[PDB]
Amino acid sequence: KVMFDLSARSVLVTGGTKGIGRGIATVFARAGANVAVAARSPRELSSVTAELGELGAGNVIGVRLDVSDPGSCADAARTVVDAFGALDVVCANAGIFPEARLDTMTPEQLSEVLDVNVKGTVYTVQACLAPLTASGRGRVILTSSITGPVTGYPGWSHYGASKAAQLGFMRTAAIELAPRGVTVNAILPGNILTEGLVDMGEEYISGMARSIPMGMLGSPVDIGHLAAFLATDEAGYITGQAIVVDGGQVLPESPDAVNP
Amino acid sequence: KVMFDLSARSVLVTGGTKGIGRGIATVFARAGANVAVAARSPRELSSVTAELGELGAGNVIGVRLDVSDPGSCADAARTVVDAFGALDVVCANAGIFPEARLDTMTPEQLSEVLDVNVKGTVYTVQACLAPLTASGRGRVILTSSITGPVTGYPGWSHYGASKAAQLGFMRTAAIELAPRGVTVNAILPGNILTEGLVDMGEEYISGMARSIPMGMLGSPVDIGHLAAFLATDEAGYITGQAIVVDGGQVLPESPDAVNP
Amino acid sequence: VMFDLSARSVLVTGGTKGIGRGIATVFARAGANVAVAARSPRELSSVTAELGELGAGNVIGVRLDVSDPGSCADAARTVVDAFGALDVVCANAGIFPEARLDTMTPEQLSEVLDVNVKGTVYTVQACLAPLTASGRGRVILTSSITGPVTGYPGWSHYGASKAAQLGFMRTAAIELAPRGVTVNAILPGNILTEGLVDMGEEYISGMARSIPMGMLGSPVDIGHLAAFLATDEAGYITGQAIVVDGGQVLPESPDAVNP
Amino acid sequence: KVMFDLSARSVLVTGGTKGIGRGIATVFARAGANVAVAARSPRELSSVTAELGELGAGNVIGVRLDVSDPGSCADAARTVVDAFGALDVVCANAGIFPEARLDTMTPEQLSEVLDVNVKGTVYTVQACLAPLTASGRGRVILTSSITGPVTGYPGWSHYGASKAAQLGFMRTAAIELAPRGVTVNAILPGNILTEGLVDMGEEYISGMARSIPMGMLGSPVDIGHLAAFLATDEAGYITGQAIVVDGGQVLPESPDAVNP
Ligand SMILES: [K+]
Ligand SMILES: [K+]
Ligand SMILES: [K+]
Ligand SMILES: [K+]
Repeated sequence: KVMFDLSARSVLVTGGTKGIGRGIATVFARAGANVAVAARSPRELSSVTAELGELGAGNVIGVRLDVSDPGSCADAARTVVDAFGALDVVCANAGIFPEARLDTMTPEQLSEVLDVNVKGTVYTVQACLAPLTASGRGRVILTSSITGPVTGYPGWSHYGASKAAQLGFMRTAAIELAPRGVTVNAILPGNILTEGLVDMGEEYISGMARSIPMGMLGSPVDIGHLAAFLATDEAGYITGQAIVVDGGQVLPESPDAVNP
Repeated sequence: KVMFDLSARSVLVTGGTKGIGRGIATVFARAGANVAVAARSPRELSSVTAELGELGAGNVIGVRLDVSDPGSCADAARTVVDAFGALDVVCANAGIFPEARLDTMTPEQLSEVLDVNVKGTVYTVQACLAPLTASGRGRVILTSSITGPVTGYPGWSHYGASKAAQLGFMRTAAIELAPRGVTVNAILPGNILTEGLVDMGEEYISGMARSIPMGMLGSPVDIGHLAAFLATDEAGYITGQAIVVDGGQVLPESPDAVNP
Repeated sequence: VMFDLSARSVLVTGGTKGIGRGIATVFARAGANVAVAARSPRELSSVTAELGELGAGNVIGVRLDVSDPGSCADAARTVVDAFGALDVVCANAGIFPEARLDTMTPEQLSEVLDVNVKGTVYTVQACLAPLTASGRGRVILTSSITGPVTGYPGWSHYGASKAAQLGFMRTAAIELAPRGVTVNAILPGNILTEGLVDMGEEYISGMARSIPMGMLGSPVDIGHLAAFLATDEAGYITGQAIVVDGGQVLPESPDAVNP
Repeated sequence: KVMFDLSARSVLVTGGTKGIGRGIATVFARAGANVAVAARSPRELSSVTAELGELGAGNVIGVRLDVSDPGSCADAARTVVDAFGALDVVCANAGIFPEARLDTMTPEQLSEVLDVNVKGTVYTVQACLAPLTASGRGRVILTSSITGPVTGYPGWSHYGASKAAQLGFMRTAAIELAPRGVTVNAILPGNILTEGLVDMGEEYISGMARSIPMGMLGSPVDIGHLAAFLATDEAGYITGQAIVVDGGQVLPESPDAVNP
């Protein structure tokens, strides 16, 4: 066999046109998988989706999806199974991170973050239960964060709640889905260089990198490669994990402990 | 002079008329604190609140509160500060735990659990920010659970998400509130004997106890005594903790590891 | 009386200085009988006199080398002979010398494991009989954020030892539960000790700037949590690792420390 | 451009002749790496070399090694560098797990477990520092366990201490080694089907399997495939992780929570 073969997989990546989701979609496309790249409006980035279509032997398409809308989740799952004939890997990756301190955070700001990041995760997994189950080797991969499960950051207590909520959901979902052969795992990115963050300059970037033992920010494909590994047949006994990808950022006790 | 003195405290306990919340209110009442016992409908259990009033030197009262309603939270905090002249301890305890497997869980079932358990926790803390800050020794204590942060239980993936969400919220909120002198901590109860559980008979209770190294189910005052400790001046350096109270239930590797 | 400790008999290892002395002090104030253990007879008579007047319990000093199992047995016997009981043990003794991974000698690694890990195991083992006889026995381990939570270049052996204590706890809590003994751990962050005061206020303020609470902790912060865990009221709490750090381990980066 | 290419790696696997260590060595051999398998006894060394030499394009050697002995560790690293011209992956996998209840455990029983399981790990990594650093892409992978970091098991408090100690070591070692390009990670196997468990018979194995959501015990290659992933260039931003491979064993709250 080829080790870590993903060429027979059919993958859904929510929030797949940008940032971390795009890194995840890129890796699956290079591995030869069918990949559905979902977005609120896929046509805004259709050249990205077409480019992914050139990277491997699988079929790559865009799908429209509002993750917070349970009907939209159900339509997208249906579309993907009609498209590929299967859906055996789900990367529930979509999420938002607007800023609000506790003394000003409105009920609407709190609800928006919980609707997208928590309900959107639950609805995405629920919509895909039947094809995940039918596959015999189903894989659920959640994009969480260090913020919430591990760290705090003033202005992001709702974001942190939402990212920790994904893990609480996972610890039960993994049990519900295990007898059907489905694993359920989470990836917790640290500081990842995205398209947004690049247009801020080498002084702001390397400033952030100074707190990271590895000495640089991560990339979207760092997240993508772990997701790819988790989706393989070879990872079928790994479930309920929360794996941090952060260049060692959360380890140092204090600024003086960052560098030997 | 007196170690762990709480006789000068003014405490709000949400969901305080029943179960764990009643255990927390009871301990604070015995310790001589002012205690506001909050409930969806306090009059249903006014005899409980009256009895608490006899346990110590503090003023004990009922307060109506729908934690999922941000206006209700604001009204209750105003009522409590008017009543006591202060509000320096908040036990954000209210929570529900209806059952729903992932294959049947409706958007409405998911939303209700997140609204009460997560939003209710956030709104309660937010409503109390001004008096917590004014005290200089503010205390926030969250009632979470082992289910979600530690364990899973088929039928409670939404409950687990909500209980883990409380911790993600805490890890940022503790940072936001620390310079104002406020600590933010959580208690994670295991299997606690409440009224409901009592009715189900000694043989069903003894059956659950067999998985617990300590050999019995906990009581609501086990939770209350930890909350009381966390509220003391003596606990002013403890923040952001998630402390499990479970008689060692989460420790054994398997059934044969439960007893030596 | 809520949280009554006046009927307790407590052994505190490394009890004559810093965190250990903070633990001993709180138990003494609470009215418990307290035995402080150390290697130095001079530090013993001095701390014993200090603690002796704080409450209604008796205070003794005990010579102890925690890395020696025979010395541990002697200490438990000495404590039981003096108090008639031994129902709380604070396994607190530990060392923290620096050694980078590329220079760390077998002697440096072995010493840290012998004192911090083996010393913890031998202390608990020596106390098993009186802990069991009490019906309400309490074991409290002094661990650290370093190892279980954080890393710090120079302290990989120390971190290994502090994490080892928790691995030990998670099983010991189960073996001892049916005897009525709880087994818990406290993980101090940055606590103000004598060696830190000597660094001066600029150095201390610099450390405090990474801590949300805005200051370093106190030995009695550890003492008060140990006292709570020893009460009858904490009888359903076992196998916990509780961090006491003013939120130091929470911020994501320097910019996240202050709102 | 092969994703997850390991064909240029030179790998030392301590305790590599049996059980989990052999599963690790086998996966790396299949992926085309040079593999040195180490054991305390010289007995199995020639045979494992002929057997694994067959599996891929790399070379396989057997190394006699007492991990508790610093000089033996230094000799092993030298042997590997002489044979392969490099040493860029070390799997510090050797460990022992004899039983000893707290009330009978001798100084000798405690010391032996700490010497092999903890000191053996430190000395292995230390002996490999120079070639790990020279490679530019060094990888350290520790075999820990759920027992210690997560669970308790009467009779294994020394074992659990040793397995947790590896992780305390890791959280600092990962910081010290990061600027040299070396990642340091740990795998925590749950219940893996080994020879000894097979010899107990199917009823015993089935009994164990009923506590596992996945419905079966794992295999040594489950550990080996994760080790292989961690060793890739693609996992270069992952450090300080403790990843559990257990089929969901540590998730259920109680026996009734294992199956939905
Ligand atoms: K293609
Ligand atoms: K009263
Ligand atoms: K006295
Ligand atoms: K070969």
